[PDB]
Amino acid sequence: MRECISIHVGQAGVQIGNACWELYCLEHGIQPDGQMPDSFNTFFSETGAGKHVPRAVFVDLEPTVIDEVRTGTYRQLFHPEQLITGKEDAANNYARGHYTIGKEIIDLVLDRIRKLADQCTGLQGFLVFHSFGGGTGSGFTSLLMERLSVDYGKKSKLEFSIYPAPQVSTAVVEPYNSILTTHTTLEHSDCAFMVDNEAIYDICRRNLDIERPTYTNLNRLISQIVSSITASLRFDGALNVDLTEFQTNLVPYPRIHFPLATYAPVISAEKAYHEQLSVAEITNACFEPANQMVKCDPRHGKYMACCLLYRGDVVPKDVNAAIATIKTKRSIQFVDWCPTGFKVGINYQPPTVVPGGDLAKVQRAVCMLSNTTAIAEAWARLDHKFDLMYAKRAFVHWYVGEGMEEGEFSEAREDMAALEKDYEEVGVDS
Amino acid sequence: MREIVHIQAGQCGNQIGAKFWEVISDEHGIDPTGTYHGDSDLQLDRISVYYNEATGGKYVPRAILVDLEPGTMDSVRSGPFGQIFRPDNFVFGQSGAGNNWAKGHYTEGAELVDSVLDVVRKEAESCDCLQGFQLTHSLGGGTGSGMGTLLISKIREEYPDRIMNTFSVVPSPKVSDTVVEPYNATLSVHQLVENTDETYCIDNEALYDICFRTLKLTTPTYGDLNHLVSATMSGVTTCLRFPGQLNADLRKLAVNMVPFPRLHFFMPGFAPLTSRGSQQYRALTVPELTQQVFDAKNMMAACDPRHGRYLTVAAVFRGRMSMKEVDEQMLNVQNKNSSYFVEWIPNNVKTAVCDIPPRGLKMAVTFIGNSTAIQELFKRISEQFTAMFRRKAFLHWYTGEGMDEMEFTEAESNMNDLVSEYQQYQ
Ligand SMILES: CC(=O)O[C@H]1C(=O)[C@@]2(C)[C@H]([C@H](OC(=O)c3ccccc3)[C@]3(O)C[C@H](OC(=O)[C@H](O)[C@@H](NC(=O)c4ccccc4)c4ccccc4)C(C)=C1C3(C)C)[C@]1(OC(C)=O)CO[C@@H]1C[C@@H]2O
Ligand SMILES: Nc1nc2c(ncn2[C@@H]2O[C@H](COP(=O)(O)CP(=O)(O)OP(=O)(O)O)[C@@H](O)[C@H]2O)c(=O)[nH]1
Ligand SMILES: Nc1nc2c(ncn2[C@@H]2O[C@H](COP(=O)(O)OP(=O)(O)OP(=O)(O)O)[C@@H](O)[C@H]2O)c(=O)[nH]1
Ligand SMILES: [Mg+2]
Ligand SMILES: [Mg+2]
Repeated sequence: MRECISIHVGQAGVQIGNACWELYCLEHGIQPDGQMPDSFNTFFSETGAGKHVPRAVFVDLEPTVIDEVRTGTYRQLFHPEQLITGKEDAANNYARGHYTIGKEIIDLVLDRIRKLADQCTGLQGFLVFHSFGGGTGSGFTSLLMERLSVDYGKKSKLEFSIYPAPQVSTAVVEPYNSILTTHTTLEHSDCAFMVDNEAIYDICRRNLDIERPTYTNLNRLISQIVSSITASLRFDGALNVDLTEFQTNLVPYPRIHFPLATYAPVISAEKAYHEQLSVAEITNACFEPANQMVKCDPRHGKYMACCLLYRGDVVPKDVNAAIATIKTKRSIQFVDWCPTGFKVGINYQPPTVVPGGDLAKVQRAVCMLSNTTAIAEAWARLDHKFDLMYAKRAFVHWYVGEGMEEGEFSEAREDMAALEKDYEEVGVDS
Repeated sequence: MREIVHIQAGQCGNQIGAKFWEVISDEHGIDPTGTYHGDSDLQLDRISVYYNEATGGKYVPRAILVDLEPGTMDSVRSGPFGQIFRPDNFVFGQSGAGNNWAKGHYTEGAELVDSVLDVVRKEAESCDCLQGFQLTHSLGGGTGSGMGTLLISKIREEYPDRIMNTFSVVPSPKVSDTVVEPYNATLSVHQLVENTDETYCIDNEALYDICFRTLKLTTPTYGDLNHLVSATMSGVTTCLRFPGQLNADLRKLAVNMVPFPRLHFFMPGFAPLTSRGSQQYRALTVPELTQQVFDAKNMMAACDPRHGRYLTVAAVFRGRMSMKEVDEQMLNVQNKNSSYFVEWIPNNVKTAVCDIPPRGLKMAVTFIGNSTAIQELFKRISEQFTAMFRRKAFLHWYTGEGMDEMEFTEAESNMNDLVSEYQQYQ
């Protein structure tokens, strides 16, 4: 059993997944053809003899980047039924990607999913990779998650969205892509992520100490975060955290489902020989402000519930000893009515990294996924960037003729306005 | 022949037992296949309490091995003594309780509960006249509590007149490994009071302190935290398997130590507990052992015996002794520490002496004391419960599986009344 599906909508979603499937083929011993010269029934299905195919439906509205996959080394793992290709994209428009152009091809992806979904009996969940600043992964997914949720009832759904920074941002109408994707954030995904482009560029030069961080090293680090949720399905361990065990510990309320990841040891290639990277250290590494995937500090916002997910040569005695010290700390403070906020899983495998990658071959690892109160201040950086562009009614004329209307723009503001307001309600004690 | 049938519901219950059946075999000379290779005939005189002789000169464990996931089963099969188990017994689903109580009690196990319940009816007929139900589980997750509370209330329908043995690990404030540990307790308070005859309360907290200090050991793994609980459960069932001078079997303990219909929560105890170094610096005898028994730092339920009284202790000695030497040590302590015992019950000790020790010693014991200090362990969970329910936090994972507001209001009064009886009669 225990199988789950990947959908890579957008240029952000594909190139992230272009390394996420680089990583898994590396882990299980699978050459890129599909051959394995046990475990892999979370993302694969063995067909015939000596062939493994993934649960990879790549969706795009523009034929540039998918042809790179079809000519890259990973053209053989994938088979040409899988790769849905559009013609002419949304081009950072909403009402093209949702109301106009994706209406043609979304019937081609659903009846490609069900020829892959009804082949496994152990349906776990979905891994929908996108961004909040694209035109493909912006509001086309907002159509797509209102299709699988009608089909599949109350199954688990996990979106891994790249989120816009205040300072480093590479498009113009990005304060319009993020406000409209919220209606399929609180309603059609039950564990919704935020990852910043800014906050990883600080890590590539201060923790890994590389002067030129580009997208193929901004993203290989996200592949290790995805590969650690699924260490408990794909592998055994002393304590195991299933992907439905995960959400009941983590998510405390019917709407608050916004964790943020982090990871340790993110250290350089030759700084390993001197650092004494122990269980008391890498647990302590998960609370520095310089190990945040989102540009926010863990100090001004109080935590609610983290979920430590280790991997490697770890015994459970000292995880208690490492978490004993963190409870004695005074700045790392929790909301008071959740008197235990700790959940520990352990894999027995060594965490592995890509040959030609940027990280160091270590023998322990930790992937914290904390739900907290600081990240609602990573929304007032972007509500302000929306607040003036609609005030002068800028860029409205690209949306009116394409399907989008005005009355939703005043209406989708309360979709964010109450959402910042509720962390103020449940962050305060009494 | 006073048989005992064995259920293991949950990962901890499936790993306490996997060593519990490892420790109970080398008492009896069981090989890793299932045949007899022991030395004493006193093993085989009552071998039929945990066993069925299958034809060909082999034996099988009377044990029913329950999960809702195949992951723990694979460790059971591929681990130590996997092949000896009968492969018809593994009654397990594929879904997973998700560390939800209502998923192991209303939804997933509730359609596997009968397929458990008919492998035990087969094991209820390989026996002459059964008496023992050993259930080994947790109070931590889904298969321990919700799959381990519905199951007791079904065995009470068949057997209103047997004895039930839970072995229930409790949640601790220091080591709190999950987030909804206060929700996997108060729901399971309601039917481990009025439908079990004895309930051993073991903690993860105090069971590390025995591993760092009293054993002088740096790495407490679970296969050592279990391997103390295995040698307690291998001790209470000694009179059913070996003769002794003053004998006391499972009902005979449970009638002396239980003075009221509800106050039947016990804590274990075991002695000797020495390192590999402090062996030669010790001389084994009855005052050697009995003083270690009554120590404040030899109670696996993480409470202070000094903070309360005992009501009815009992010790189960093993090994060739003399009675007065055992009689006077128990005479000593009720004279020495008469403030720490209850004033309106005389002769608090019920001795039990078995002629056979554990394998390869000179003697050993097992302590069980129905203290009053158990009143503290529930307050350490009742106040962790009090915060999380007052905000109605984590309530949407339970209403979505069939539960209700009403199941959380009444369950507190049940755990209110339990501590209301230790204090009223201390
Ligand atoms: C040279 C010598 O005398 O060694 C002892 C010994 O050193 C001590 C320290 C032993 C030792 O026990 C441990 O260190 C231990 C480890 C994990 C969990 C619990 C204990 C011993 O390993 C354990 C072992 O126990 C047995 O042989 C009993 O029959 C025991 N057997 C098992 O638990 C068992 C272990 C592995 C495989 C199969 C069975 C038992 C107890 C109750 C009921 C049934 C069986 C003994 C006396 C010894 C050693 C070998 C060092 C002690 O334990 C027991 C259970 O006897 C720990 O404190 C006692 C005091 C003993 O003197
Ligand atoms: N003394 C021991 N404690 C254990 C052992 N295994 C787990 N535990 C403890 O029990 C708690 C976890 O319980 P489980 O794995 O048994 C929960 P279970 O599998 O019964 O149900 P699920 O909710 O479906 O996982 C937690 O306190 C662990 O630290 C063990 O072998 N020995
Ligand atoms: N981390 C990361 N971000 C990326 C990557 N590629 C693009 N982005 C970010 O994604 C946003 C742009 O969205 P794209 O995914 O390129 O756009 P799209 O989904 O293809 O939508 P359209 O091209 O408008 O149809 C910007 O914030 C980019 O910085 C990548 O490989 N890694
Ligand atoms: Mg595009
Ligand atoms: Mg379980």
